[PDB]
Amino acid sequence: EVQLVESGGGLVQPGGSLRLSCAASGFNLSSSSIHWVRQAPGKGLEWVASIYSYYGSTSYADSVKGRFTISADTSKNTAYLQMNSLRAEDTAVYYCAREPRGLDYWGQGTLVTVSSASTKGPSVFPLAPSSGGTAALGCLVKDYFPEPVTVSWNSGALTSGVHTFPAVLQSSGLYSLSSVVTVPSSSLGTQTYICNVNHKPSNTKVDKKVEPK
Amino acid sequence: EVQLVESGGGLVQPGGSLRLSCAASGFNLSSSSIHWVRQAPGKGLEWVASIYSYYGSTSYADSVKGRFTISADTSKNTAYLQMNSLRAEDTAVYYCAREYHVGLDYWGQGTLVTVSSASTKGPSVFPLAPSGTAALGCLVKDYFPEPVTVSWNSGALTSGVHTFPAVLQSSGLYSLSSVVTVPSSSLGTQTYICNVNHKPSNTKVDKKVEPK
Amino acid sequence: VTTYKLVINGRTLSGYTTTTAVDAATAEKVFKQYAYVHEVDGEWTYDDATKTFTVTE
Amino acid sequence: AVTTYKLVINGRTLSGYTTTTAVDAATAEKVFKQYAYVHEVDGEWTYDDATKTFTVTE
Amino acid sequence: SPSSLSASVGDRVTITCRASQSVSSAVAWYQQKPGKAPKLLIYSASSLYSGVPSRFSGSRSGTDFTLTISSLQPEDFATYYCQQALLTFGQGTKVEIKRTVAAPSVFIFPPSDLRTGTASVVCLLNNFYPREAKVQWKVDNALQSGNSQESVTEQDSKDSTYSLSSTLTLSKADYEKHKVYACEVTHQGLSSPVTKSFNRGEC
Amino acid sequence: TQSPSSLSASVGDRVTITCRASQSVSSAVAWYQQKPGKAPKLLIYSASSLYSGVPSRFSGGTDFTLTISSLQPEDFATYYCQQALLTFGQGTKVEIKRTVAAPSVFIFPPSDLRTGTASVVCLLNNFYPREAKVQWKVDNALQSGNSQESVTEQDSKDSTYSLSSTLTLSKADYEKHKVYACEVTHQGLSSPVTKSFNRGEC
Repeated sequence: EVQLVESGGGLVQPGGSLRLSCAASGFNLSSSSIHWVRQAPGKGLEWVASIYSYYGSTSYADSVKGRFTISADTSKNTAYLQMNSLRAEDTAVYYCAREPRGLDYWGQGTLVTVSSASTKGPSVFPLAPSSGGTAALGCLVKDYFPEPVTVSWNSGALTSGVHTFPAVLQSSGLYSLSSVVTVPSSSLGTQTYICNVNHKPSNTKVDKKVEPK
Repeated sequence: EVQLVESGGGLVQPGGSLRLSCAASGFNLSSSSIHWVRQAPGKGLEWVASIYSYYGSTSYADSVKGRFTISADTSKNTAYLQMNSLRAEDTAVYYCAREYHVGLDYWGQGTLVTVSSASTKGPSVFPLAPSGTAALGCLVKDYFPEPVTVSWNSGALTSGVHTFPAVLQSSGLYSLSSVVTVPSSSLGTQTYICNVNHKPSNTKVDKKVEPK
Repeated sequence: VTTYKLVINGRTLSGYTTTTAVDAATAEKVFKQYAYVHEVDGEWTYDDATKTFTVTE
Repeated sequence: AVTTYKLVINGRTLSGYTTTTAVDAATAEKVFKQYAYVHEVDGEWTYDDATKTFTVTE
Repeated sequence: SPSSLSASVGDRVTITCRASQSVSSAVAWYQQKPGKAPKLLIYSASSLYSGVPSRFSGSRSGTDFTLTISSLQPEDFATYYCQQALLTFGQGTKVEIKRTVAAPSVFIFPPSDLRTGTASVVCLLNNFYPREAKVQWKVDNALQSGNSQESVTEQDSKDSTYSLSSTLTLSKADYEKHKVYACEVTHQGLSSPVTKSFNRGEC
Repeated sequence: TQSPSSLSASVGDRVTITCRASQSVSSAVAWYQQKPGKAPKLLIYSASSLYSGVPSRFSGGTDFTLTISSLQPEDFATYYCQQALLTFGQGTKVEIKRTVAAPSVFIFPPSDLRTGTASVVCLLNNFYPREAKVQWKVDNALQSGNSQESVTEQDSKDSTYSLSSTLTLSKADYEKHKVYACEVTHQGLSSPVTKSFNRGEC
């Protein structure tokens, strides 16, 4: 198989520096060029750089020239992207990818978050539901940084009707998202509904049981 | 009265440079701080820099720090914004404004700044032939930079006229449409001519449009 | 600095969170307000060999 | 630094004047001509170099 | 990108502006109308500017700062901006005037720029409310996307309608391969999706 | 960072996505398919040459084409083009066409009052099409600024959309008013539906 394993993402302040790695396996990147492509939440793809180690050629996206540097380590079969003078616009998920001759293979992606706000575990607040017909309920995952946080219900026992929404950045600088479930309201009197929340950056794991008014 | 008249806009190549002027009138810029605010086609306001002439303090927006420099010429009551290392993110209408000593009291007219490789180019005009109510217009395509202005019969016909916002093409030039809703009984009798004005390229054209 | 840990076992909330701080006493006020706003009020117990606070109901 | 030429247009349906810069009038010739061709203007061209202005008449 | 909202004359509207930090009272509010320069309405959160009417109010309640129009008037349909902390601008909010729904009238124009190398097809959606309209392109009853760019007008001053210009542009080569060109439009005010069509070349 | 263009299509329809680079890029145009969040997948390389594992039904001057002969359920995804300096096209997302569905509104009073701010949530559950307008009112005074929205990907089961909207305000201001309501506009709603609550369990 051909695999590309990325690392070196995470947090850093505006103007700070961060070095990503993309370790190649199954081939030798001297026969290959490796590309880096990023993407901000909900928007399109943007190529940022290219290196052809066997021709010593480098290329950088205009909005990146003079601040990033792409390297390749023969001995370890690893390409790097040394990012510096980082700005709040660089916050994206970065993919390393390999290229009569297309990017056939893509890495896992690694999240990069530039901002002053430091890491913070989420807060969980119940959205209490109203015998009966249809009942709605959820948990508000608020004031956490950086992304991501992932929500499950009854450790995956409840899946039908559940809608976990994308997080949104607030004026504060922290994220918040919602996860809800629509169930029959005849269940609320007896059945328990538990919101499971996971935040590895702060290694927070939480269960919030939600009960009616 | 208090007036602020800007100048120095126009074209520039990627990496090129352009220096704006905002001549102040009705006051002394030592009494006030001068700010520069821009606005991209269809988007919101963005502060970029400010100068406080009587305490010489400076501030620049992060997306502008290190590339722009704001100055003030006491004697001419004029502030400048020397923009360099310009990139496609800078293409906006730039406003000079006064804050008299909080709040920005008076604003200049605004001035077009367009960074891009494409050179200045006069527009071409193509007829949109009509056919109750009948529609017709003219497609003003492949012009650079903005703006171009369209009237009909030199403004004699205004009801039913819709001049649409320009759109950027893949080539890098703009194109827009101007249409009119008319009685189709008029087609046989009345003439309809599309008036087009592009100052950057000193082009003014009239195209007569009659049905298919 | 180093990182402290709060183990929380209340009626409705159960889990563990973290944060960094210079002294435990500073991570105490952070962990405390976290409890107050989540309506967790119980017996606090600190463990310094593990740097972990514990609120139990 | 180069020069600016000018084409005045007096056709049946199209009438006006446009611009462009160029090294030679002859380059400013191919410039204005295709502009005409694409607008379906076919007529008697007349050039004046003291004004750097072409004129196509229909 | 500006936010939008809808309100009729007489409605109460309160625009909020919040900044991550303490902006004391130094919050200014602006009004911008199409084409014209911005205009200052409120300064330092609550203090009114000279010439600003009766119905304009600014408040502070926490780190929260609000702009309120007590009774919206015909003149007031326009985009409003705030200013906070390094002075910063809020996104801005455009107040449109609410209006009964109006179906568009669709017009299709074949291209006349075939000597240019590219063929451009124009379909006109004229005077509809609300703004949201879906125009999709079909060529030989094959739905198309990418090849097209849209453009919308400001809300009309009298009848408060919207219309839309959409241009499908193709290389003459590809244009001279197909026969059927149509723009199908979906609108809330459309019982049925309307399709306007023509056959290439005189047909 | 620009959100992709959209289109709607049912199984069996023919779709031709176009991509344009400013100049002559020979044959070096590649086409990709991306499903939400996850990494892209290469379909075409050198303009026309199909890649291994891509079904038959995929086919590819300055105008370049990707064509699906007969849309299948699997093909609902965002498609990208590329120019080989390498730059990526805007992208186009294939949506699944579905009959109109009105949302179901739920309003949740705030529970985070001990936090300094008060957050009210309005729930738009399972509606089609995507376009939905949520409006906020406090004492029947419409609100703006205090609110943020978030939308789900199209469901694979019933091809639904849902939407969460959160009105956040300082507790000081929250306890000055009594009526909090979210008015919802949807094509499939004859009437704008208003869900509301009165402060203090009224």
